[PDB]
Amino acid sequence: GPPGPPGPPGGPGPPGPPGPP
Amino acid sequence: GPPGPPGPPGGPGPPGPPGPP
Amino acid sequence: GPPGPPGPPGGPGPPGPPGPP
Repeated sequence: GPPGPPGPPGGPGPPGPPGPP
Repeated sequence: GPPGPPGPPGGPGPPGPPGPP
Repeated sequence: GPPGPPGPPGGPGPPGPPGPP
């Protein structure tokens, strides 16, 4: 048969890095 | 035949931005 | 049929922690 529909989106990425001083 | 299953879940997004100074 | 395409990447991650004093 034909392929299914796309999977769902992933979750958010990792937290960003600490800010500078 | 019927459609296949939905695709697998997507992966994570990119890392977030830096924190505030 | 076969599985659908993988889902898309998630959105950007959250901001990082505040920087040091």
